[PDB]
Parts: sequence; structure tokens; C-alpha cells
Amino acid sequence: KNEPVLDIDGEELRAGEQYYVVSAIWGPGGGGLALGRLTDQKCPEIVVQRRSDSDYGTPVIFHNLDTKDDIVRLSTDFNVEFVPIRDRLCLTSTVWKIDDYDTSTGQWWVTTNGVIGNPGPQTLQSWFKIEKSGNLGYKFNFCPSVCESCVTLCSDIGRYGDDGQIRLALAERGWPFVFKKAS
Amino acid sequence: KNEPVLDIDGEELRAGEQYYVVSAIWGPGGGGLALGRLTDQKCPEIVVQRRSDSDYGTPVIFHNLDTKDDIVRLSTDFNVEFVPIRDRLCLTSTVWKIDDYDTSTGQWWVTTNGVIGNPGPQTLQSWFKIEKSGNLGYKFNFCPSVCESCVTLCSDIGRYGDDGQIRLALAERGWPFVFKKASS
Repeated sequence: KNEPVLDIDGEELRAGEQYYVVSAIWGPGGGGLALGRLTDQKCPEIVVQRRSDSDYGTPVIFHNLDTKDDIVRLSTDFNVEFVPIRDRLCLTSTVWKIDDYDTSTGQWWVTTNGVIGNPGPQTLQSWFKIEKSGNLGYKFNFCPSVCESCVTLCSDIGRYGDDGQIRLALAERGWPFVFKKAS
Repeated sequence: KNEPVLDIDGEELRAGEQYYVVSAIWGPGGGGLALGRLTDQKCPEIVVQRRSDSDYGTPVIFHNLDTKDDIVRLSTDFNVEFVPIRDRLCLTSTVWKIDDYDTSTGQWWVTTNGVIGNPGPQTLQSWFKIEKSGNLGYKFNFCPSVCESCVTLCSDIGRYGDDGQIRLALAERGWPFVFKKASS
């Protein structure tokens, strides 16, 4: 089977367990990903990266395409969902999805209100993959295979400034991350 | 957000943990639920009820629709997986699902080889709910909400004799169970 993604402990990523997604480049490279919100719009929440490298952000849970496989594997479609530690401020889901195109910035954002499950055309924008990033950790990729007939975007996920925050978006060069177990 | 399901100790049912599912009616109401098999079918395994009220049967684990919620709640879709004490003879799953209609009996049986997670049309038959049956008991119900566009069966789960054994099937009124922590 496909090679497993590993956390910083070298342990295989397990679907359903909570992990921080932390920049593999610390210092000026910032910290972990978090359930963010635009200054002018509080819902749906967006995916942002904390600017301080010790702020790991909000943990995520992975949901495997292959339900019988407990391991999150490279180059394999999955759903990702934030697990907020605070009470919800929105009723939208915390599941990552690619947004509709943003004409005001030229970006295809990673935002929330995605859908867990039902791989196919209805849920195309909610399926992500992890690939190796050079020799420095791991990289998110949006290139779903869940709908063989669908035309889809295929691109790495990078970071991009917006609203005085660091958001995630489709980009030529993917930003590298490591995975740390979260209690 | 809904009301939690409680075990016999008054404690909220924890997703992920092993619980016996024991009939709230003892004596001729029998005991707990268990993996079974038929004469005409070794695999997949079926859902049966042990007939002795001292037999708690096979422990189960509840998988919430929402993995972020550590609590099994009422009127909320979940998956149920038997955690066998003995080793698996069948390699099919121990996850409950509603079978295809059985023309020989008129029954929609609760069997196994269901699927954990992947909420939506592909797993519709694997989602179950718990409803109140009085004040000390809980009834199983099949009426999934995971696929808004799907037409679905919607019915309580009761018991029905088949093959000399007690099976579970869709029925107009549901059988009441209590939940007992298996570690205890």
C-alpha cells in the first residue's frame, strides 16, 4: 500500500486522531494552522497559519477514503477537519474545502464548511492529499481522484497573505508541514 | 448538541469504548447482543441476542458521525461495531448494517459487513440511531440523516425469530436495551 505519513514522533498518522499541522520552517516561517476568521466576516471560518512558531494552532482530524484503512497515506485523497478547543463561533463545518474562485485576490482559498464523506462530484472540493516536500516534511495537495469524469484543479497548497493574516491557497509551490500529536 | 445516551451507571456513553448491549427486559426478554451465524451462511455474521439474561454477548463500539464528539447522543447517526472476544472467522466487518430485503421472511435484517464512517449515500445502510424507551432503556432506530437527497427506510429495530435464533430487524416498535461498560 502507499507509504504512510508519519508524525514528528515517526509514528504513522492514524485517521480519527488529532494532530497539529505545524510549519516545517519555524521562526519567520510561522507556526501551525488554525481555524481562523476574516476580520470582516466571522463565518464560515477560514484556514490560517499562526505567525508565531510555538503557536501550533488548531488540531485537525483526518478521514480516510478507504474506511477499512486506519493509516493516512501519501498521495491518497482524504477529508480534513479542524477540532476547535473553544465553543463554536459558527454553525458551518470545520471541514477544509477549496473555495469558489476569489475574484478580489485571484486565489483559490482553503476555507471551511466542507463535507466529510461521499467521494464523488458532490464533494469534490473537500478532498485533499499529502505528498513529500523535497526533503523537509510534508506538503498538502488538492488534486482529487474521487470523480473520474470531473474536470478538477490539481495544485499544491501554499500560503498567501490576505487580510493581514497568512491564509492557505492553491499555489505553484507547496508550503511544508510536519504533524505533531495533539491531546 | 442532543441529549446523551447513558449507561446503567448513569454515565454518558463514550464513543470508542466497549459496551455490552443488554436487553432491558430480562427472563423471556433474554440477554445481550452478539455476533451470530446462520446454517445457510457462515459469513457475513449476523446480529443475534443471547437468550439467557446472564449472557451479555459480544461487546460493541460506537463510532459517532461526528468524530469530534466523544459522546453518543440520542437521535444522532452512529456506526456500531462488534468487538469480538474470539478471533474473526469471517474477514467481513463486524459493523452493523441493514441487509437487503429478505423475500423469504418479509424482514429487513440487521446483519454485519457494514462500513465505519464515509457518511453519505454509499454507507446509508450502516447508520443507526438510539431513541429513548422509557427512563431506564434505549431502543435502536434506523432512519439515517447522512444523505439528505436519499429516500430511506425509517423504523425502530425489534427482534424476530429466524433459524432457531433471535435476530434484530426493522419493526414497528423497538426493543429496549441498556448499556454496560465492558471493562466493568
